[PDB]
This record gives sequence, structure tokens and C-alpha cells, in this order.
Amino acid sequence: MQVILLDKVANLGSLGDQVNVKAGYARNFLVPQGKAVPATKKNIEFFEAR
Amino acid sequence: SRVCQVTGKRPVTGNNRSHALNATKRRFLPNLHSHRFWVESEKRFVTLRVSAKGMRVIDKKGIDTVLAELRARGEKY
RNA sequence: GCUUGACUGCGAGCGUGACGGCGCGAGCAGGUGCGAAAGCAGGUCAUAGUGAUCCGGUGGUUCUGAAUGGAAGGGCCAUCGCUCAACGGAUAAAAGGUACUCCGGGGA
RNA sequence: UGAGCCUUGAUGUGUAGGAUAGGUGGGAGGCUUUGAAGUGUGGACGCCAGUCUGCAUGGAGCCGACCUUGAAAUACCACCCUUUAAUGUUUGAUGUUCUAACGUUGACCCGUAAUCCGGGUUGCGGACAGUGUCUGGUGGGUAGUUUGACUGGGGCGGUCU
RNA sequence: GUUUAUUAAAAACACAGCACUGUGCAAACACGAAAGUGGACGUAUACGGUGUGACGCCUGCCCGGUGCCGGAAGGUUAAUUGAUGGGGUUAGCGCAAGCGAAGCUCUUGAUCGAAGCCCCGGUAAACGGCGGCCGUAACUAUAACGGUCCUAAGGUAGCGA
RNA sequence: UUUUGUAUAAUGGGUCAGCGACUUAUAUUCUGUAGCAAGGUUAACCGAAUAGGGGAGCCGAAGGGAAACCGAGUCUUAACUGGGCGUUAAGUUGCAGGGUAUAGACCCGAAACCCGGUGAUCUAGCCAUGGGCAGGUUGAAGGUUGGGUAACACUAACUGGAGGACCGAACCGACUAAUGUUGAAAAAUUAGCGGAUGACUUGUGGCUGGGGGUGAAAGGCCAAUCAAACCGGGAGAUAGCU
RNA sequence: AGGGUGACAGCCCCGUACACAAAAAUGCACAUGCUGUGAGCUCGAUGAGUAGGGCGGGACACGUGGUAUCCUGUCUGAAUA
RNA sequence: UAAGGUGAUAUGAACCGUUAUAACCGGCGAUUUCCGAAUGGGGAAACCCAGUGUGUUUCGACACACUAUCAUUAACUGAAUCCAUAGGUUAAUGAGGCGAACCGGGGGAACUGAAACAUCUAAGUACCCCGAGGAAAAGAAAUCAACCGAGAUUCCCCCAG
Repeated sequence: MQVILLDKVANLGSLGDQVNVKAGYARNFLVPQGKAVPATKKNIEFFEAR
Repeated sequence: SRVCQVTGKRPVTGNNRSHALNATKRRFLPNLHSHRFWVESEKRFVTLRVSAKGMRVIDKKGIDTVLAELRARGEKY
């Protein structure tokens, strides 16, 4: 899915961009425990100025 | 029970239909799995018996939105 | 020797079956073959060589076409697939045991 | 490692022939002194015919209907094909490793003087196992049934049109 | 000892022993939609199933058939993937006969595709099988023996008139 | 009553009295009858409620044809001398009756299937807690001593009390025979018989429930029943049978 | 109307037709008051794991048939007057 | 309302009352032991066994009152793990059970019909379970109609076998 990375993620690393990823690696690693955020058009607009 | 907590899918009945169309009673069992969820508002492992489709509903709505819906219609977790 | 009448749409009237069916049929309408012609030919000397219906396959026919124009499907016509042999065919699909026997009727 | 895909370069001996001609198009000038023909080597293709090219020698040209050929240009520009090579994207196969899903009828902590269960820590596995839907094989374990009629009684034999 | 309460107390059933197979523990198996229990608070000198039935001498031959256990190239083969081809519909082109773009829809199903089966090898204290035809020894009978029968192989030991 | 056929020794009835079997609804056809007539007639409902109002709709005078369509004609065929079917005969609505269809459909009767419940106070197996087994014999392992052996082995005494051990009561069974067979008893009595310190027996309480339980395996047991218990419901199951 | 009174009752008796009566509780109507719910106008907004699709079923008279529509256990998945 | 009256089998005995406190009928109340949702714990239903607070001109022993579970809300507290949560206590409100049909939803056969029987029919009927009301359910169009329209749902008669 189109989650946006935040921290120093390894290869497929974006440092903040919309990239494609499987759902099993999105949840429970990139969603909670962090280093990413969902893209439901409320989070990405509030984190646009970050 | 095998009722899904998010969607509400209950096991319904069906029929075996072979080549000779002989009817035999059976049931439709959902694909339920006990999956553990970390929430951000309460900061707690929230375990839920969800379906394979009910996990996908959490992926769109969010884990905080589903727990607000479980509070409204009366179920507990 | 020469040809395709083993032809198409019909048929007064009659035989034969409970019925479904089956069998004979001059003559007429259209178009052919043989014979010079009168005429004959709607398979074979006759009587056996067979299978209803349902569901479909194929070809033809504007007949129907769920708002309209089409189409799918169906009907008509042509035609194919059943040793349904228990052959007027109960299903697309079916073998044994009962001195453990149990009911209903008649019998030594 | 099998495959697509995106650019970049090789790559093409029916036959005459200046010579290992990819097909159609635009097309008589493009390029070279920001150093070219034409020789001499290495790497390298191969039906060892010949060609590509780094470097170096060389220091000012190759090219065009050129006459030939069924079809004329590494003069150049475009869509690229056949074959083949490298990097790179992408989809699967095989195999190794790891943790975050998940399993724990391992230890330990708390609710809790509690062999259940739940929360928490830790250890060993680990995307297997297991489960749901779909599907092939197996399956009297079980369930519903079929298993014909005439007939010197019935069965055997035999018959049914 | 046990059993057909209420026709059959036995030759039956059970029995210790023996043998085979399953099972590494969250065991196999069984009851249960599941949880869980039993198996077991046991651990291959143990447990579950089958078979024979103290003990003594012993338990031969045949793996084709039917099961089981493997092995594995080829052949066929479900779900899934939907390549090509055909048909319907029509913007438009065609005085019309007809053809036909994209889009959508229908039909056909090239390819991917595991077990099972075909195939190969073991397993008889697994299920089973252990034959016909002739010739031949005394009084007869029998066949040590001598051929054929390609069904996988033809009754050994012990006995029985 | 059943039959080709009965006094038949075919079936049924002890008698009397009471009760007991061709109905009802909705459809359609025929006949009788009544009203109206090329028309007849309403259903629901309104209602001053058997009136009146309501003509939605059904049936009939027109059929042929698969249908489009054509029409007193039409279809089949290229077209019919024709042929097939029709045209030149009054139906419709009430009532009563004879039939059929669907409902239990003239009545009585199965053996059985399924669902929902009830029972292990009888019996089969088990779990926990207790009790019972008179009496009399046979004399194992072991212990001690002696003989014997190079020494063991081995043997002779006493001690010892092992046994799905023997005989035999209680108890637990039920093999033979007799009485009994509308019995005293819906399996018993008398006299013989088997086990009787164990794979025993027994009191009390609990557990296992029907397509299941349990079974030292008979298809036995599971409330005097068991090739699928009991009771209620589907149920007035069905019967081409008496 | 009906029943009873020693046999069959309009006039014997209880009633019937008719005409009235509620301290207290309560049903239903309008009338009024209070606590709350909330008019109307204009400007928006238009219900996403949803419609639809594959497989497997069920329900509409309609049994997969050329089979629409509706429901969904599984797998996916839009458009925005 | 009243001169009669103390339910009946059922008399008898003993009284009450006659002009408003006999009896009878109606409305509003009081009393309401024990069991049964039974709710202080248990239980072989009509019984057994307690705890807390409060009361004794006899402060021994009794009497009055309260104490089930669950849902929701509020307050006070409160682990592993520091904050937090789980968990614990108290208080207010409400639910539990019974009952004949109708209704909605979740499960759901077989006898039988097809002259047998498997698709089918019987039939979403019987039964079982949950929930609600005096009705429930349904209900203001992503519905029918066909170029004319109608304008939610439910029920009756036709359409129509």
C-alpha cells in the first residue's frame, strides 16, 4: 500500500515518498512500532509541513 | 462463538451439490484468526477475533475507528 | 444401351388396429428420365432388416424479439445422437443376504 | 536461475560484386583539425570468410546514381525487427539467513494463598505449522435406495421385440 | 473362569505366552462442531490396533492377483491463469449488397498445474494360492522318477482311513 | 363375506342394548328445474346491512394458423381440380342431483421412518467408600540341623503357610430330571449339581442415552421388550391388501 | 326478552322496555399550564472495502438453463449530478 | 343497600342486628407465614445454616432491617510496569421468571407423491431456539410502467390456474 516512510528504513527506503509495499510488511512493522504512516489524506496533509 | 467482531459475519448454512445433484446439509465457516493489534490512542495490545475480510476493514478505517464503532453498538473487547 | 421417379407439394376413397401408429392408392399440380409411340417410373417378387417422448447438436426460414432497433433463446422445415434387447421404452445413474426376521393376505 | 520489460551496443556471408546487403521511409550532403582515412597489435565474434573496437602508428579524408544488383548504403535521421551480450526494473522457481505476524500442553511475574484463563517478561521455533473457502484422489466409517416379470410351487435353465 | 436374563454352559468366548504393525509425547488412537478430557500425571522393557492361543518339536514354497510400504524419468490429470480464434452490438465508411474501429459483452480454452493412476522394486506370524495332463516299481494301488502345461509358484515337515 | 364353487371340516359372530361408516369446502362437466336472453352475471367492498349500490372481471355469439397475420373463412403448397379444420344449431346465471380433480375424502388396521423429550431404583461395564467368605485337608519358596560331596550339587528331619489349590456351609450361580404349563411363581419348588481367598461376591452413592450406551462377544443387555429402548409430536404416515 | 312460582302466567315473583344515580379509583376526548423535544429561510453536503466481478450456495413461480434482479461464506475491487 | 345475617356438603350450638358501626356488593388501603425467578450461603422444593447494622425498667437470649448475579453510570481505590491499565469496593437505575394464539429472526427433517427410487415434491410445514408488541413486520422508491404514465408499505377481490 501507499504508506509513507519516516525514519532511516533500509532498501526500498524513500525518506518520505509514496511507494508500493505488501500489506504484511506494512502492518506490525511499519505500522505500529512506527517508521511509517497511513495515507488516508488526513495524516499526509498534517505531516506535509513536517 | 465463531462470530466476527468487526464485520459481524455469522456462519450460515449451505448445500453440497454433486454431479447427481444430491442435496446434503453443510455450513459456511468464515476464515477467523486471532490477530493482535497495537493501538496508538490507548497504547495497548488489543486482541480481536477478526475475519480475513475484517482485517482488511481495519486497514481502511483504522484500529481507532473500529473500536469507536464497537463502543457505539455495544460489543466489548 | 441410355439414365436417376430412391422427385416435390398433394390425394378422392379404402384396408387394419382400443389408441399412438401402420399398409395400399388411381388421379391431379409442378418439373425430369427412358421409348419412335401408346405409356411406365413416388425404390427392389411381396411379407422381416426395428425404438414413442423428453433434452439438445447442425442447416434453412425476419415467425416470435419482456421499453425501442438488434441479438441470445424459442417455433416452423430439414437432419443427427439411445442393443431405452425388460425392444408401446418407470431414472442421466443401481448388486446380494435374512435359520434373528417383522407386518398384510392367501396355502400344506 | 527461468522469464517479461526499459535504455545502450553488437548482429545479419541466395547470387554477380569496389564487400559476412535487416526491412520500409525522410534523404546529394553529413562528419572529421573539440584531430579523420589507411596500416600495425591486444581483447573478442565466427560457417577461422571477414568485421567490430580501446590504445598506438598515421596527420586530411571517407562518401552518391557510382557500371553491376529482384532490392544501394557506416552520408545521416526515425518506428524498430531477427539473433545475442552487459547493467538496470519487474514476476516466479530453488536455496540460505533474520524478526514483526503466528504457535508454545518451556521457565518466570501479576490480578490471585488460583493446575483454568488473561496481562507482562524471557527462551526455542517461525512465515513453516495450523485454520477458512475452492478442488482431485481415498472412503459401507455412515446415510438414502436399487436388486424385473412370465413360471405344471419357488430357484436354476430359458424367454421377452 | 465367561456368555446367549426366560430353548443352546459348549468344541464356543476369554486366557498367560508368541509374532506383526502403528506410535518420539502437544504421541498414535478415541470422545467431542470446538474448548478440553481420556490415553497419562505414563514415555518404545511404554502405549494403541490386529492375529494366534500353556508348554515341547516347528512354522516350508509362491509377490502375479488384492492391500501396504517406498522409489521415481515419462504419460494422463482438478482448482487457478485466460493466450488465440469466432459471434453479437455501432461511431463511421458505403445510393445498397456488405464490411468494420475503440469500448463493453458472449463463446472457444494454447500455456502453468500437486497427489492419485499407468510404471519399477520390496512385504505371506498381510489378504490369499499351494495345479492340471500323460508315462513309470512287486499282488494291486501309489509314483522316487521322466515330460508337457509360462497362471506367480505346485503340499515340505508333521500326519491321516 | 370371499369365491368357478359351500351345510361344508373356508373366514367372522356368546347374547341384548347403546354407538359406528359415502360427508364438507372450492373448482369443472353432464342432466333435471327456474330467471333472463345475444347477452347473462357480479367478487371484494360500501350499506338505509338477505335490500339497494359496485359490471373490476369471467363465460358466450368466430374461427383458421406454430406465430406474424388473415377472416366466414383459413391453413398447408409455387398454385390446388383440392384437402385439413370451421361457417349456415343459444348461451349464461341460481338451485338440486350424477361424476372427476385437490384436501383425511366411505370407515377401520399395519409392520416402520423422522424430530423433540424421558429413564442405568432392572441388567451390562466402571469409579469412590464399606461389609461377607463356618469348618477340614494338601505343605511351596525360605530358615535351621544332619548325612553326603575335594568343595558345590544333592538328600533327610523340623520350622515355615504359598494356592484364578482340593473337599465342603453361608453366599453366588442354574447342568440333568421330575412336579408345574388358565402354576404358589408373566422361569419357581423339591432332590442331585458347580464355584466358594478370588478373573470372587455384596451394601450404599455417582458416571456412560437411542442410530447411542455397554458388551471376558450372545447381535446379549439398556425398567418382565432390544436386528435399534420408552413416551409425545409430524400422524387421520401409506397399503394396488383383508 | 327470558327464568322461577305445586300443570302451559303480559297482569303472582325476579326482571325486561324506559327514566335516573358515583364518595373514591380509572379509560378516552377537547381546554389550560409547566419541564423538554425541536420550526422556518438560505447556503452546502449526498452515506467505500460499498456497487460490481471470479468460485461456492441460498432466496424470488423460476431446479444453471440463453438466466436478469435480490442475499453472501470465500477471493478481489470502482465511479462521484 | 339493608331486616335479616355468621361460604357450601350440614344440620346443630352460641350470638349479632332491626333506622343506620348486623350481613351483603363496589372503589381506595392494611395484613400477607413457607416454597417457587427465590436473590444471605446451601438444598433431597415448602428445609438447613449464617454475616453486618440496630433495639432490651429481665441488656444471658431473641426481635427489627440489610446482604444473589449481570448490564450501564458515578465515586473511591488500585498490579506485574514508574505513569497508566487490568482488577477490587460502594452507591443509584434496570434486567432475570411465568403465560394460549398471532408476529419477526436464527436452525430444520421424515413418512408420503412421482403408482418403485436419487433431481424434485412433501416443505421452509412440524419441531427446537432467541426476541418483541397489542399488534408485530414492512414502509416514502437506485420501484413499476413503456414514449402515455402512475407515485410509500400492508390487507381483500380479480388478473389466473
